[PDB]
Amino acid sequence: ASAWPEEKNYHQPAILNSSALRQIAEGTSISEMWQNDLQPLLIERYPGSPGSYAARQHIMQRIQRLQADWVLEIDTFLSQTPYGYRSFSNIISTLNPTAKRHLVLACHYDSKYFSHWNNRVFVGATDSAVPCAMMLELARALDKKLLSLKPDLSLQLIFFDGDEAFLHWSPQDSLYGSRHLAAKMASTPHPPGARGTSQLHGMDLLVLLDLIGAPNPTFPNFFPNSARWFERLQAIEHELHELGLLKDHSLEGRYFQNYSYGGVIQDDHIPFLRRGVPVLHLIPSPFPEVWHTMDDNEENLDESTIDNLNKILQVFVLEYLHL
Ligand SMILES: [Zn+2]
Repeated sequence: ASAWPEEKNYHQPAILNSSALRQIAEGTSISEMWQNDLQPLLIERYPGSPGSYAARQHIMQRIQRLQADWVLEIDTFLSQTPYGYRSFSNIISTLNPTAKRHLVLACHYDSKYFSHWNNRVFVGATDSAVPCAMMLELARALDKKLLSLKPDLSLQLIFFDGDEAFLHWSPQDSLYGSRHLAAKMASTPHPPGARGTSQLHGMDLLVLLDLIGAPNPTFPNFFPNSARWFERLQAIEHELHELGLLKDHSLEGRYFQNYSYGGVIQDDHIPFLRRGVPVLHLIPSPFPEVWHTMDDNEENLDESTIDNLNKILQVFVLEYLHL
């Protein structure tokens, strides 16, 4: 009986030196992400809407154009909702599908439903169009390094549909795509042919990005079983800062601070966390001031903060994958 699902407990990063850090800082482009990955998503995209379809095609197209060997799957299913039965479609993009272990980055691509109000439309810029765009920019910026994966460990991206409640949050009206996918992964043997291990056992760590893009975010260290990875984000932020590789950034105003949070924040990691998957929850506390208002738009995003977080996340991912 293999102990491979315990490998994630001892897994250590291969830390980048200064020269490599400067290279990663220079290899991501916030303006290219803005134009090519983010703006096409700043549209109404609640589940089942025309915008949902457009957002899903955009995400698939941007991944498909890359050199790395991404395998795209659309996980479509039905769920009861306050409005009756509806269909939802999660997007999963995976490098090395048969690799036993994957580091998983995720966010939700649906936007919360709101009837148009005084001609304004909710596009959920921080929630979570930016997180989607950060994942797409990370795939683009690290494409040459990721192509080399073509340590039985690789990378997977998940874009959840139906994170938002159709009304106000309730246990049955929220997290449609993640409750469905977590259950599906928990009941799918992995690697193919396995007798007793599932796709969830293969999830080394679920890094969930949510509500990112406002000024001065502070991310709490939520869980003890991922605290050492939260510490790595702190260290990466500190070193990128010291090397002069971040913009409009100070250590007093750092994003990863030393502080936990006792409470529970309901989000797409919950169905995974309750089935034993380690989670690194990159959601700020407090939430952006524009949360769930028509002001959660492009004008209120903080460009340099998103750029700095792209650098930090890309270094974290390369160090985890030893690339
Ligand atoms: Zn929301």
